[PDB]
Parts: sequence; C-alpha cells; structure tokens
Amino acid sequence: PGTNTSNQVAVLYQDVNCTEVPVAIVYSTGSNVFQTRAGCLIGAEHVNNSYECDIPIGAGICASYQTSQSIIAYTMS
Amino acid sequence: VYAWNRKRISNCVADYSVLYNSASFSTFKCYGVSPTKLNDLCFTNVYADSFVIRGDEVRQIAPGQTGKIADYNYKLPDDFTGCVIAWNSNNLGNYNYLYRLFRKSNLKPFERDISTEIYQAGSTPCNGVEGFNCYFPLQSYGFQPTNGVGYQPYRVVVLSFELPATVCGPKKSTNLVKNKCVNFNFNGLTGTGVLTESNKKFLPFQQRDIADTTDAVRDPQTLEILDITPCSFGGVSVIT
Amino acid sequence: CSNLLLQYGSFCTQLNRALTGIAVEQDKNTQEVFAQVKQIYKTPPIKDFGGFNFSQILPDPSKPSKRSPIEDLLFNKVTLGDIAARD
Amino acid sequence: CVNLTTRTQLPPAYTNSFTRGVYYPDKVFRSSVLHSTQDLFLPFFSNVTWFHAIHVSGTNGTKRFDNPVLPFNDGVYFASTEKSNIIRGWIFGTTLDSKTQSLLIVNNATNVVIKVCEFQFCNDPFLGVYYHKNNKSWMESEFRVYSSANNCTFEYVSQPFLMDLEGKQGNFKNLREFVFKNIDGYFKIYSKHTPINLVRDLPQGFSALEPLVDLPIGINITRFQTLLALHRSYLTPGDSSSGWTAGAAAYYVGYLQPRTFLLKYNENGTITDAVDCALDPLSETK
Amino acid sequence: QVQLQQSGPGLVKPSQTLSLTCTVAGGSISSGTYYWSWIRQPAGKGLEWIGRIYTSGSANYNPSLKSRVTISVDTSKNQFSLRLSSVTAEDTAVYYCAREYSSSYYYFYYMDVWGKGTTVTVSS
Amino acid sequence: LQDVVNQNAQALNTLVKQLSSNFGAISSVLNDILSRLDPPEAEVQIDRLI
Amino acid sequence: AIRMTQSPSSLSASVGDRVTITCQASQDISNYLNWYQQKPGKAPKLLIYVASNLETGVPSRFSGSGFGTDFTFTISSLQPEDIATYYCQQFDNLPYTFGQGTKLEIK
Ligand SMILES: *[C@@H]1O[C@H](CO)[C@@H](O)[C@H](O)[C@H]1NC(C)=O
Ligand SMILES: *[C@@H]1O[C@H](CO)[C@@H](O)[C@H](O)[C@H]1NC(C)=O
Ligand SMILES: *[C@@H]1O[C@H](CO)[C@@H](O)[C@H](O)[C@H]1NC(C)=O
Ligand SMILES: *[C@@H]1O[C@H](CO)[C@@H](O)[C@H](O)[C@H]1NC(C)=O
Ligand SMILES: *[C@@H]1O[C@H](CO)[C@@H](O)[C@H](O)[C@H]1NC(C)=O
Ligand SMILES: *[C@@H]1O[C@H](CO)[C@@H](O)[C@H](O)[C@H]1NC(C)=O
Ligand SMILES: *[C@@H]1O[C@H](CO)[C@@H](O)[C@H](O)[C@H]1NC(C)=O
Ligand SMILES: *[C@@H]1O[C@H](CO)[C@@H](O)[C@H](O)[C@H]1NC(C)=O
Repeated sequence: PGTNTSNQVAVLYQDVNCTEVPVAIVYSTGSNVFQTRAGCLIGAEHVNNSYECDIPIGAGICASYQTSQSIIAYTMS
Repeated sequence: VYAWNRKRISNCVADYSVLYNSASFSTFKCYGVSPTKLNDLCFTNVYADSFVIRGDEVRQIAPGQTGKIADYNYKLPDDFTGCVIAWNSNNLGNYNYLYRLFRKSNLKPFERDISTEIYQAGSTPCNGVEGFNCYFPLQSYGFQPTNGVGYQPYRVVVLSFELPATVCGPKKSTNLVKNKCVNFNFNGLTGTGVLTESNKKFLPFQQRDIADTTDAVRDPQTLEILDITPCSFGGVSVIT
Repeated sequence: CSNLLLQYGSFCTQLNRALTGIAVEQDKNTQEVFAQVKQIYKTPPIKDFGGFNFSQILPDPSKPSKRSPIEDLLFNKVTLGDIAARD
Repeated sequence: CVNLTTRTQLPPAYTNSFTRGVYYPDKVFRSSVLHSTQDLFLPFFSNVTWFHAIHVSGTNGTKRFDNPVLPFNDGVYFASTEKSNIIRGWIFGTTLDSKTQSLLIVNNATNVVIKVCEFQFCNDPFLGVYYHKNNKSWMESEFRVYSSANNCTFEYVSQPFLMDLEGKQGNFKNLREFVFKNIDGYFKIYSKHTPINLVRDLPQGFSALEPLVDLPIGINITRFQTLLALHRSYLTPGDSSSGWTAGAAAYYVGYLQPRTFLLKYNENGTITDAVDCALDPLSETK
Repeated sequence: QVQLQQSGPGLVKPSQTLSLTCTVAGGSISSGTYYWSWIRQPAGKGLEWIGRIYTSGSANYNPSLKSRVTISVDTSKNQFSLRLSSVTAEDTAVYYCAREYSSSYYYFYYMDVWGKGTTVTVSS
Repeated sequence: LQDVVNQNAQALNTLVKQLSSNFGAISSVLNDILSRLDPPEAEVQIDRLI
Repeated sequence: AIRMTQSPSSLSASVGDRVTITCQASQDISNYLNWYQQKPGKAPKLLIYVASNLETGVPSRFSGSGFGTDFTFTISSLQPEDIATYYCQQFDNLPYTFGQGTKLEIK
C-alpha cells in the first residue's frame, strides 16, 4: 500500500503451487498463505466479504488495505 | 620470476620518449595505449615489475596467454594496460638465474609466492622429509653463452599502470583563460567548452551530471573551482 | 567519428525527417481540434444570462491574462536553464 | 603489550546495529541526485558484538578483559567511546610473527606514524615515555616484558588523525568510527567524530564517513587487533601508575557482507538518506 | 613562584551583586596550560568548587549556581574576576582563586596553586 | 495528462543515460578512446559505439 | 553529583604512628583522585595530585594506594605539624567535587 499509510508488504509467487512453496520458501514463515489461480500469496490474510477492486492480482482476487493493520485479499465484487 | 619486485613510482616527470628510442631493446610492445601517445596521458601508481625468461617469452607473456612458466609463475590480468619490454642480457656459463620448476596449483595474477616446498609428486606424502619421487623445485636453467636462441637469458621488464593522478609527462603547463570557448586539457580530462565561475561547496576532490558529463574541475595549480559549459550551438532554419 | 558515420548511408537524414514529421503533425492536431471557427467572437458583458451564472469559466475581465479560475487551477495542478519537464 | 594472558572471563554480548556505516564510494562530486551503486558495505540491521572490555581501572576488582584474536573477515568495522584517549593504534596481519607485514599505528605524542614493518611482535620500545609529570629525560629505561625488532619498511608520518577533539568532563562527546577496508589498490580508511549522549546505545542518527588517507599496499590481512597495552606496566611497582591503572578499550566491531545501496546526495553534497535493496521486499521495491 | 592575591569588597548587602577579582603574579594568565577557578568554603564547612574558566574564554560552573555566577578573564592585565548575583546568607564564605594544570595525553586535573581567599559576608 | 509527460520524460532520460555504456569497449567516453588509441585500431571501438 | 565518603571525620593520634584514611566514591572514578590539606587558618594546599607521585614541598611521609572506588592515604610517621584536615576529591564528574574532610590531630 502507500508508504504514507503503512510499510507492510506482501509477496506473490506467480503460478507456484502453494502445496510446493515449502520448496520455494521474515516473510518465509507460514502465517496466512493463500492460494490463487495466479499463484501463492504470502503475507496477507484472507477475507470473505466483497469489496471494490483496489490492487488487481489475478483470477478476480483483489487486494486492499483495511484496519490491526494488515493486507487483505478477497473476491472482487 | 616467482620473486618479482614491485616498485611504485609517483610524482615524476620523465621523458617517455627514450623508453622506446633505446635500440638495445630487442622489441617494444604496448597493449593498452598507443606507444607514440605516451606523454599526453596521466598515470597513477606506475609499477616496475622485472623478471627474465630464457628465450620463449612472447609466446607465453600476453593477456589471456597460457604457458607453463606463465601459468605457474605470474599471469597478467585479462583487462590489462601496460607496455612490456624485452632485450637480451646474455653477455651480462652463468647458472645464477634460478627459476621455479613446477607449482601444483595455478597462480592468481598479481600474487607472489616465495615459499619453495618439495611437492609430493610421488604417492608417498611426507612433512619436512624429501619424499619418494618428490621433484625438487627451484631449478637453475641452462645459460651457456654459446647456447642458441630460445635458451639465452634476457632483461625483460614489464611496466603496468592504472588509468588523482599526479604522474605528469613532458608537457609544459600553460596559462588559464576564463569565459572563452577553448580546448581545455585539465590534467587527465580534456575537452572543449567555456570555463565560467560557479560557487558551491567542493570538499570532495576534483569533479558529475545525469549523463556523467563533467561540470567542475579542480585546478592543479591555484586550486579553485571552474565550471564547464558547452559552446553555444544550435540549428539553422533557412526560410525562403 | 563524423567521417566514420559517413559509411552508413542516410540513417541520420531518415531519423531527422521522421522527427520533423512528428513535430509538424502535433501542431496540425492542435490547429484541427481548436481552430474550427474563423470569427473570434467577443465576450458580451455578462448581465442577464437568464439567471444562470458563468463567472467561473469565462475568462476574467479583470486580469489582463484571458484565463479563468477553473483554467488557472487546471494549469497549476499539472506539474511539468529553462525548465522543460519534471527532470 | 600483547596481553598478560589474563583471560579471566569472556561474556559475549550482541547488539542491534541501526542505520550506520555509510561512506563515500568515490571522490566525485554530485548533488541533489539519487545515484545507486553496489559496493562493500555493512547491512542496515545486523547483529554485532559488544566487546565489553572497557575496564577503566577494572570493571569490578580489576576485572580486565583481553582481546587476543579478531579475524579480519574481508573487511572490518570499528567504534569506541571514552573520555581518556586510551585508544592507540590498530594491528593487522595473519601470523604477526615476522612472517607477514603487519600494520602498526602510533597516535598522539608528536605525530601519527604508520608502519608496515616485518617485525616479530609488538616491540614497545618507547611506548611509555615522558608521561604524566615525570619531567625528567632519563631515556635509560625501557619496556620490560618483551624485546624489540628492527626490520621495517614504508614509514609514514602525518598529523594525528586519532583526534581526541575536546577531552573534558562533558556528558558524552567522543565517538570514532574508524572504518578499515582492504583492496589491492590501497588500504582505505574512513573516520567520523560524532558527539552522542548515549554510551550503551549505539546512536541511531544517520551520519556519513569521509576518506582519510590513500596508502598503497597489497599485503594479505586475516586478523586484526588493537594494543592499548602500552604504559600497562606500573612504572615502578611501588609507583603503581599504568597511566591510571592498566587500560580500557571498547573496540566495538563488526563485519561487512557487501551489498547494493541507494544513496541520496543532498543539495549541498552530503548524504542525507541511504536505503538497502535486499533488506526487505519494500527495500527491493524502493 | 606564581602567587594569586585577591581584591574584594569584603561585605555586600543582601540582593546585591558581589564582585571579586584575583590578581595573578609570577606569570601571564594568557598561557593556554592553565584553568583558572573560583572556589569557596563556608565558615566551618567543607570545600565547594564554584567554577572554572579556560584562558580562551570558555567558562564552566557548578550547576547549582550556574545561573547567578559569572567568571571572566582579562589576560591583558593578568587578572580574572567573579560576579555572583542574588547574594544570600549562605554566600558568606572564604573565596579562593586557583590555577589548575592538566595534560592532554593524560587528562588528570588538579589544583597546583591556590590564592589566599577573601571573606564575603552578606548582611544589611 | 500527467502520464504523457511522465512517459516522454522517462524515455528521454533513458536515452541520455544510455551514453554511459561502454558497449564492451575500453571506455564509455570517445575522447578517451581518441587520446588513448591511435586510429589504425581505434576504428573497431568507434564502430561498436556507433 | 559524585559523593565522597571518608571513614574518619576526626581522629587523634600520637607522634610517630602510621595513620591511614580511606576515601570511597559513589561509583568507579578510575584513579582520578586528588588529596588536599587544610591547615588551621591556612589556604588549601595540594598534597597528592596523583597517588603515584608527591607534589612539590609535600613531606615524603604521605603516600597513597588503592583501586576502583576505594582509596587509602597513609602517613608512615605522624609529626605534630601534621595536624590538619585532609580531603579527597574526584574529577570524574563535571564538578570538581571535594570530600567532607578528615581532621587529623596529634597527641
Ligand atoms: C499442486 O498441488 C496439488 C496437490 O493436491 C496437485 O494435485 C496439483 O497437481 C499441483 N499443481 C501443479 C503441480 O501444477
Ligand atoms: C472464510 O471462509 C472460509 C471458507 O470456509 C472459512 O474457512 C474461513 O473461516 C472464513 N473466514 C472468516 C469467516 O473470517
Ligand atoms: C607550484 O605552484 C604553486 C602555486 O601556488 C606554488 O605555490 C608552488 O610553489 C609551485 N611549486 C614549485 C615552484 O616548485
Ligand atoms: C455569480 O458568481 C459570482 C462569483 O462569486 C458572484 O459574485 C455573483 O453574485 C453570482 N451571481 C449569481 C449567483 O446570480
Ligand atoms: C539479532 O539477534 C536477536 C536475538 O535476540 C534476534 O531476535 C534478531 O532477529 C537479530 N536480528 C536480525 C536477525 O536481523
Ligand atoms: C631483516 O630481515 C633479514 C631477512 O631478509 C634478516 O637477515 C635480518 O637479520 C633482519 N634484521 C634484523 C633481524 O635486525
Ligand atoms: C589471504 O588470506 C586469506 C585468509 O582466509 C586466504 O583465503 C587467501 O588465499 C590469502 N591470499 C593469498 C595467500 O594470496
Ligand atoms: C546547505 O548549506 C546551507 C548554508 O547556508 C544550509 O542553510 C543548508 O541547511 C545546508 N543543507 C543541508 C544541511 O541539508
């Protein structure tokens, strides 16, 4: 997100199986690992509600920054 | 060869012309600069290594050149800028020019190994004891005066340098002109343009743009700061 | 270097011609999009306008520069030894 | 010198290095740019040793800590802080037994002298001389426990760069960041004298280094050290005055692990902000 | 044989400014080797250092009195002076001036010569 | 509107920065090449740069 | 400030005995300890600027020893002229603070 808002970054591995990212992998820890058709997303928790797209990712997964303060990814509304 | 000397020369102004006018030199070679254009350039930490080989020298001494003596004693860097010279010194029968015999591992360029330990050529390893089939190193090579070419000694000297210089040549300094389009050769850097006055802080020495074009120069004498601006040029439109 | 470029045909002429054509065509775009009427009309003193107001977009009759606060704000919001661009 | 093998105890402490150790890469002037380059550096946040060997008249019951072995490791950091100008020189080399040329530094006194002699060990021939107010020039006495060598080459003399600034009973004023680098062209040295009000806490302010000297040498260095053990003798055993008593030294150190940095020169020409690249994904993005 | 001799008023009314001066003899105070200090001792009490001044002009004082005390030097006449404002009943004491000498290779600091002192009483 | 200016400026900056590129030659400044190497074998370097 | 505490504040001794007075600083002062003499009706006089050496005109009977925070001043043989008050003083902190004094009397 904007450096003004925060400094928390999340990584996305393109089309790498989340079931195989242990081979791929402070962010290498398993905290909230999500799997998308676009790859493996590490560093953001998953949310179930619906919001407008802010930062596109792939396969309709849109990510945003909402507050404690962390990054979320969700189905685009 | 394995015990060459490194003499660093600085703050010198010598005629770099007789260095090739010496007819005693068998053959003069330069690999990084034009031999005639030796006076113009500015040098930094000139080196004066010296070693001798029995005849078959040029076949082995060259950038990226193999050779048993060359690959076991001293190689030159792949990016090298120097001028090696060679000339016979047989007149100066004399088994005193002792050479290294063999080295187990290749030698990195610009490292000198004085240690002479009899390597374990044979199967038997020993510590401090001459082992079986342990070829003794540092063998004195044949230098009979009547021996033919390829077996005669020489007086080879390699001159390597790096291109903050303070190593001037035989060019006489001149006067300074301000606010005029001139061909300026300030120390190493030369170019054309107009020299103006600019006032900033310049604690770091010498010179600088997005394109790395020079914008200020530290005068070698009367240390101050000048500014370089290109000569006024522009396109011409012919309306008719 | 000037002599050695002479052995490469007319690359420089081609590039210069292309860039000159570019430079011509932008100003052609401007003349086409803006200048569509050849009668510069004079702004009448705004009095009635059926009750509607226009003081924000008409050029200011006060400052000599024929601009408007909307126009001036628009010009000031854009961030472009004479300076030609941001860098 | 060396040590009296008084290796009583060795407490290893680790400290988090904050933004520190940014130096000028090359002597070229720039201003108001964002030039980025890769070179020898130390990471922005790397744990480093805190060698608590500052035994100013002991830590507790003359609890003195030694510093015999310290490997070079392709580049070195250094820092220390103390009112007394006890800091005296650095030693470099692999064997330090007249087998490899060793870098010896003598500071203060008349002028700073740097030597690369091939001596056997620390000679200490005159390291205790005309000190305090003995005010008599006997010159007959010499340092007892060890002898002296003679082989030397490349003597260098200059104005003492180990500047004590203003040695006074202030809050906290002295922090030296003598950074030593080894390359084939020349052994490179940097320094920066900064006043900071914290003694245990390494300052988090963003200072920069400046070049000091260009001494050309291509000798191999594998270990470093510092000998503040001059005037460690009590002079007369009854006198019991080794300066005050024995010595003390911080020699807070660390290793480089080179990387690529992005430095932002300010309007005037100094370094205002530097950022790492591989520190974090945000750093890579920056 | 450097000696320091004091000239003072001896008596100062309450809430007035006490002015003292110490004349240095046997050598010039403009030598950079010395620190010149004022010290005081109340009748029957111990010694309390008041402040020093380096010959260059830099001054330093006991923090408990820094606001009210001012020490100055006059090397052109080889004296230094004290000005202590807001005199109180505790300001009655003998005031000594003294030279301090120190080295840089060894930052030891000691009072190697002292003045004779001057009695200051604060009364109406 | 800002995008057009930004893109043009960035392209021009890249074009200018391209000058500091040795392209495998000895130096990235042609004047250095001229002052260092005589014409008989400097033409190769010049041709690479061109 | 740094507080200095001496074991005796007053003492009476006879001619010829060895007398020892201790001084203790609130925290480690290295060896930054000076010794002063206060004669009856006289100005303060420096006796031991550093424990190792004696100041000019200081009788040889005065010596000092000790380490860290605790230091000792000894008079190997007291004489009637030694009746006086002895003060230790640190200069580790910014103020040149002095001790409370030890009155040495002669029997
Ligand atoms: C990813 O892992 C799953 C594990 O259930 C596997 O079924 C799938 O084929 C994998 N996808 C790949 C390797 O593209
Ligand atoms: C989001 O939905 C998934 C789907 O079952 C569920 O496992 C998860 O707990 C939900 N998270 C919430 C409700 O925060
Ligand atoms: C070189 O020029 C400088 C210019 O200031 C001068 O000071 C110096 O004496 C000159 N060196 C000589 C004449 O050897
Ligand atoms: C039109 O706008 C101007 C600008 O403030 C104002 O002075 C004027 O009264 C307005 N006229 C209306 C609202 O009729
Ligand atoms: C430094 O060491 C501490 C040990 O407590 C550790 O928690 C910290 O992560 C280390 N810093 C790093 C790895 O950057
Ligand atoms: C210096 O080194 C040489 C070895 O080349 C040795 O012969 C000589 O004795 C040395 N000088 C001394 C030990 O004073
Ligand atoms: C220099 O010393 C280092 C110590 O680790 C060693 O790795 C290296 O090979 C040495 N270089 C030489 C002997 O040229
Ligand atoms: C640059 O120098 C000027 C000198 O007046 C100063 O005002 C300015 O703050 C300096 N810039 C810095 C310190 O970044």
